[PDB]
Amino acid sequence: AGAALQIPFAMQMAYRFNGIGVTQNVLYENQKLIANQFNSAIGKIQDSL
Amino acid sequence: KRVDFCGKGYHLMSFPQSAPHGVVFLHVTYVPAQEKNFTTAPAICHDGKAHFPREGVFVSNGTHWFVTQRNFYEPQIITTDNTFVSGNCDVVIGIVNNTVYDPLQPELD
Ligand SMILES: *[C@@H]1O[C@H](CO)[C@@H](O[C@@H]2O[C@H](CO)[C@@H](O)[C@H](O)[C@H]2NC(C)=O)[C@H](O)[C@H]1NC(C)=O
Ligand SMILES: *[C@@H]1O[C@H](CO)[C@@H](O[C@@H]2O[C@H](CO)[C@@H](O)[C@H](O)[C@H]2NC(C)=O)[C@H](O)[C@H]1NC(C)=O
Ligand SMILES: *[C@@H]1O[C@H](CO)[C@@H](O[C@@H]2O[C@H](CO)[C@@H](O)[C@H](O)[C@H]2NC(C)=O)[C@H](O)[C@H]1NC(C)=O
Repeated sequence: AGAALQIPFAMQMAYRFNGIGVTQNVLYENQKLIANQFNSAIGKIQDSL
Repeated sequence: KRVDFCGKGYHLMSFPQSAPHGVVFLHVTYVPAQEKNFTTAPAICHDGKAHFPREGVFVSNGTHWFVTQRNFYEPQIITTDNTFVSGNCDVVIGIVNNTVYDPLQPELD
């Protein structure tokens, strides 16, 4: 929607969680669990493919 | 609300016009420009507790900390009405020390 603007990644997942009704307080308290779950899921999808 | 359905950028309205064998839409779109640089922080620690912004984002030109909306620049002093508290800050990554001003104490005197 114009010119690209730099933004840290964590403060993008915060906005995306805020979008779907889950308040952003959740993300900053459980960041490591989310990272581990995402990495495990991507490994699983690579293995399945 | 679906992006890029009507125009390149945020959408405001459309006007229809006739044509020989078709229709012509004039979309009105809103596009920002003249950007800047800033240093951010996800939360503010005060008195051992954490403070997060209600709707906005924390910025700081280098000396003072403000909260501004995402799509435009209009800094405001960090008060206790546009921020909310959630627990104590020892696990968040990116906390920065500061003071959060409140109006009740000055209005009390
Ligand atoms: C960051 O912004 C703040 C808010 O304006 C600046 O603090 C004031 O700046 C004005 C001029 O911009 C001065 O006249 C005031 O004396 C400053 N202090 C106060 C309490 O109002 C601050 O100088 C800015 N910092 C930088 C590096 O630009
Ligand atoms: C932003 O990134 C920098 C480096 O890319 C981080 O600086 C590191 O901080 C840790 C402490 O947690 C040190 O052990 C490292 O040695 C630092 N690296 C360098 C190159 O100085 C910085 O902490 C990051 N900021 C946040 C909020 O995560
Ligand atoms: C923010 O303030 C806290 C509270 O004073 C600082 O944490 C202390 O830092 C000193 C210096 O390293 C330690 O000796 C203390 O043990 C720390 N804890 C306490 C309870 O005093 C902290 O360093 C400050 N800065 C940041 C970036 O958090």
